[PDB]
Amino acid sequence: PKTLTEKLNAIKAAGKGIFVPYIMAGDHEKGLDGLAETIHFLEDLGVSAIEVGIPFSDPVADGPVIEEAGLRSLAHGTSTQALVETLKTIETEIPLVIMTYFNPLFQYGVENFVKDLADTAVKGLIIPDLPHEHANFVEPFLANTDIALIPLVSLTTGIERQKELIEGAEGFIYAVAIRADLDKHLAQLHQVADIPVLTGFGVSSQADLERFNAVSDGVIVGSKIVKALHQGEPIQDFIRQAVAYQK
Amino acid sequence: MPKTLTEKLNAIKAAGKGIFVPYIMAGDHEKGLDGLAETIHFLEDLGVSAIEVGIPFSDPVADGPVIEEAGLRSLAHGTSTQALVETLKTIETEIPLVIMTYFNPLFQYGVENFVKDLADTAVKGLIIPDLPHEHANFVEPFLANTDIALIPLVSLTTGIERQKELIEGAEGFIYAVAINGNYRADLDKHLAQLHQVADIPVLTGFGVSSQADLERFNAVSDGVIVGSKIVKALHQGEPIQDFIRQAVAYQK
Amino acid sequence: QEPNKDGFYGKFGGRFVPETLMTAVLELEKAYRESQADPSFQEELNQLLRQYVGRETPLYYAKNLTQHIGGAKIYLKREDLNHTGAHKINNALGQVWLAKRMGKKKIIAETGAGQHGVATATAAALFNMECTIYMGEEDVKRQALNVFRMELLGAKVEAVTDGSRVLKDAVNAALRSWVANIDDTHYILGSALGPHPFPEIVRDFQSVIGREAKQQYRDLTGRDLPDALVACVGGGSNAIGLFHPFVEDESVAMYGTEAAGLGVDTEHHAATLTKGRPGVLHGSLMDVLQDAHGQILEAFSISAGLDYPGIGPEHSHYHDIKRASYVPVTDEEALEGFQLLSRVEGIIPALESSHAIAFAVKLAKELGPEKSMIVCLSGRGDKDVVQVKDRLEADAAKK
Amino acid sequence: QEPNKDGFYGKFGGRFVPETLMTAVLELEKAYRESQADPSFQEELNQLLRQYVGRETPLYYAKNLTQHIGGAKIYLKREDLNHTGAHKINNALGQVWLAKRMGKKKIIAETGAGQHGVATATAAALFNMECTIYMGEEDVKRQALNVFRMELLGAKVEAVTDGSRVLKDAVNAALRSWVANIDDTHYILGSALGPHPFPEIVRDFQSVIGREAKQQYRDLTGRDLPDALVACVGGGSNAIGLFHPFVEDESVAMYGTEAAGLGVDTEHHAATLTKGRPGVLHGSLMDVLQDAHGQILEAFSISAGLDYPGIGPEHSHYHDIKRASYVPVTDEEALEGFQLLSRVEGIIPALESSHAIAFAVKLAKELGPEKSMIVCLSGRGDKDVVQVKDRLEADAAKK
Repeated sequence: PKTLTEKLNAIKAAGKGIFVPYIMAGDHEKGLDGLAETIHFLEDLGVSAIEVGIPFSDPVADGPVIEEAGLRSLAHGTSTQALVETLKTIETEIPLVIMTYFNPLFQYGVENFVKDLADTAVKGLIIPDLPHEHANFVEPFLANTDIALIPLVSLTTGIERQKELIEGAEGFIYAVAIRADLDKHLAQLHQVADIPVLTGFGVSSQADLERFNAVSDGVIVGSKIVKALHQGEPIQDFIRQAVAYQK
Repeated sequence: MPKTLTEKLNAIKAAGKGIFVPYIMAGDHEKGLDGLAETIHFLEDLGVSAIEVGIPFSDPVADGPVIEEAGLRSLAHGTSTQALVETLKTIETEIPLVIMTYFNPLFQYGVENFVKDLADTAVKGLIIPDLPHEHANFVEPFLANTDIALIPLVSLTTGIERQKELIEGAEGFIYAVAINGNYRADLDKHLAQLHQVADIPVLTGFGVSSQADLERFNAVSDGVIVGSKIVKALHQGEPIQDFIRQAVAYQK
Repeated sequence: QEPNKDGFYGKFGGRFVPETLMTAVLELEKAYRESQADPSFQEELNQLLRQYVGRETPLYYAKNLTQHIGGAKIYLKREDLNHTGAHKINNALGQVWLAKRMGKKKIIAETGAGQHGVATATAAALFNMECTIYMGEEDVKRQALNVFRMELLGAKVEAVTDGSRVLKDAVNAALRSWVANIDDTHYILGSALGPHPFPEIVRDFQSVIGREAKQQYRDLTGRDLPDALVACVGGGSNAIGLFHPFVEDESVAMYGTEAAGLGVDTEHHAATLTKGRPGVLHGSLMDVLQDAHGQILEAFSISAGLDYPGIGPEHSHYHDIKRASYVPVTDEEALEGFQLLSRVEGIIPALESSHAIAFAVKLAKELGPEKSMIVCLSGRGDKDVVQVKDRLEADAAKK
Repeated sequence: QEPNKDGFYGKFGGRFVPETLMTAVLELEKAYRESQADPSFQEELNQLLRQYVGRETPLYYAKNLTQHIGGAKIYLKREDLNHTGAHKINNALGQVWLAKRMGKKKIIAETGAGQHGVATATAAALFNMECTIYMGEEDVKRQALNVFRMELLGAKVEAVTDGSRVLKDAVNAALRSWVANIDDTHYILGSALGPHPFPEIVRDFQSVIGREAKQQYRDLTGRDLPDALVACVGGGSNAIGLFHPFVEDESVAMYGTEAAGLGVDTEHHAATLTKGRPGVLHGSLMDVLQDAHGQILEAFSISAGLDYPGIGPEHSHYHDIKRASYVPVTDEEALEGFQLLSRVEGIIPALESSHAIAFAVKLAKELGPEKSMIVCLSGRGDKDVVQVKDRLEADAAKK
């Protein structure tokens, strides 16, 4: 029973919709020094968790807004080692879900990555290019730790394939898609899911967040929030209404 | 039985004089073939032995660059074998004329038509550079019982057996040609050897640009053919008249 | 096995792709096993390679080159004589014919220089199938002739405008297209570098090179085996196709020539196994040029066909178990090999293969007149004449 | 005999050359017979054609093209798969080998576009022979890339400043150099033109096209003979190489496709047998475009390799005795065939061969799906992509 699983199961039991913003580490004027400012900004808005990305030179599952933020972060010198050092000074009550492609993690060392984040707010881990068939590269290192390996499931795949990836999963489930045909796939997944399921689509308005709350357990927002913080646009009111949404 | 050209050139040789044959391109003139009479009488009054008269062809293979350009100049006027025949029928001269043509214009006109239409003209010889000995049956039968001699061309570097095969029964004169042009001493020896086995005058068609070149070749043959120097001079408006006088007057 | 069920050649390989892509790869491996069990699949593919591509390509004893170097006998496996002028067509043909068996109708791929784009468009035209080649916009504006070539062959050239508009963006554009249309589209991977089962599939379609060369060497010389095999490596397709049929013959040495650019100790090179360490890129665990923080470095080479940061995982396995040696060849050495073969043998080689010629000259002198080697002449160098001409004219002006 | 003692094919041919050139062609005929009486000469040439050029070229059933036309089955003799990418290498390699047997050490030739210059330079580098290619200076200025190719192969390109500085002047420069250096230099005529024995020598060395197709068609289809043969015709080397092995098979029809340029009745064409008549040119009595007074007319074609005013004497003989038909094919018709074969079969043909492809679709509709034809695909079209791309782009903005 890990922290991220229980923290999100409480948001679902309280009638609220899970809201997980997706930021990119180092994407700031001050670089990684502004990460504490960014996480504490989103904490006052009451977000369920915070997805923090590690910039990679060859991303494969990122949109054009996120990839543009990763390159903006690489200029300041953001690295896995530099983020782990910054997270040791981050104090927050929001659970952090570190997103990274496997190679920056593979070079740093999976075990070193876990041991050096034990006393931090890192509670979940997303590795888009690490399939279930290579979980042995990471899962053995997450035993007896408070870090949950987030599984990603494609809604258009067979239900036996989905139940195979959800078996024993902790934290939450990330729903991805290659518009009304998805609702049947995502509701069937919520039926056989024991932990919350989250939708990581391109929600741009309040109607998109509500369209998936009838079938999932929450949404993940990245492009809209990353682009708003970069261009200096209003986002603070959009996050308030999303948290306070009642189901 | 004997061709006129053989006897006329033997007379020059008999008088201790070198045979001098200018080479001009018919139609290479300000007014085309209409200037052929003027050019011939200009050379006749200088006392030349014979006149080689060329028929321009679009793809020559045996002419030097000066003669190649003269052929291009002449074709612009529209010079054809047919029109030259018409011009030659109006040309009165005591000098024997030797037609130079590549085989195709002659072949298109018809060799028999060419020979018969030139029966009562000053045409006494015929040079076809690209009609070798192996294809002489295209022309030789039609030249029988006429006054037009088929001029054979001989390469000096070939064997004396091959050269004698080309000379067999030739009339008019033998046209000695050489590839390109020490080396010049071997030419004079090969040229003098052809002069022995030959029974008609042997003329040199090499580089003749001065009186020294002319007198060098007369020591081993019977005369020279001058083309490029006369063609270039007549077209460029350069002096050539005195060069021909000294050439004609050369006492062997 | 090699590879095992997880797609690993010793320590390297794998299927490190997102779950959205795993279904396409699992379907691919399933159907590929079906093609290996059906004898008609090889009988048909063998005849088309014979009739259409021109196989078997001869193993040419380079007599002049051998006497000029004065050492080992040099035999050239003449992949330059293939239709399209390179070895890529072997793999594009097999994979499109595999897609025909799978009931697919559309063929897609990406390319940078344009060689794999041309080969894929050629194979698609042969089987009367739709083809779209994804190409970065910066590559499209610089390869107008290969883009026109691909259009001549009936293929659509999709100019990728998103991202930095390079080969890196074209791979993403092509892979997203493959999953979205997995019911009708197949994706052709260009080299032996990628997620399982692609390195295995590419090796087997390219094994006609080494399979023909083994028998042709015996027919031509009466001897049993060559002493060494030389081939250039980009992703590793033409080299592993030469190496693999000889893998169980211990007496046969193997050499793969890496692009060393301006110098291995400089910042502009592509020597993966010389200056790289194991990483995870393009869905595979391989040796790759990277900094200390895992960021993939950019590779440079006079031959654009060799500037790939990684290398096929089976080569990383060959390199780890000492089965094959991997030696770097600078641009200058390849530029001389390009001119050496053109003048000595009258064969204008590809700039890629010129790296193999350059090393074979060194190796032939070292082995001595009593030995023999087979060099893979992976392609012809008509595509490189313009570049070499400008390079030679620029080098003469500066010096 | 064909040719007879004096080199005539029926009424056509011979050696209408000056006496200064007669010595060279007599020596060449003597040396040629001695090479035919020697079995070791043809054996060494066969092995080199096999291992270096890649013979035999396949006879590929153009299944897609056949289904597209809905007419006769089309089989393509894949001469485009030769080393150098065209048929010309068959003649040049055979003539360099003959030059080595004669004890010569220098090889010379002329070229216009550059095709024969590259083939000759390739065959000279194979045999380690000094090579000099004569080009008109105006052609050197327009073919800087082919000049670099020939120099890459070790040949010296001598620009001819004399006269108009075109191909007509390079021919004379090369012939004058041949006579001057006869004791150690052999001149390689590129086509089935010229004085005896050149048309006979070029025919025999190119007869590997038809002899292979005849045996390949039987082993492939199980039938005895194809119903028709089609080849493009410049001077006639590749056509006569395909026709001659079938000349005694009366049921096999023969078609040579002439370059009609802008139109047979226009001022810009190269339809020798459609608009010409017999004359004497280049040392041979042959059909040739000429005016009423015997002056040779200029030939025009979109393909530089077919703009010759004349045609081989053996083709004029075939046309005289009605053994072969000769059909004009226009510039635009050849462009359609170039684009058609590219997308339907994946083979980019030369502009020369595109004339045969274009007439192939015409003849295919006429014969119906119950008949078969062999088309000689003389070359690949990489050398023509630049010209075709400009032509289609210029016409796009203009229409």
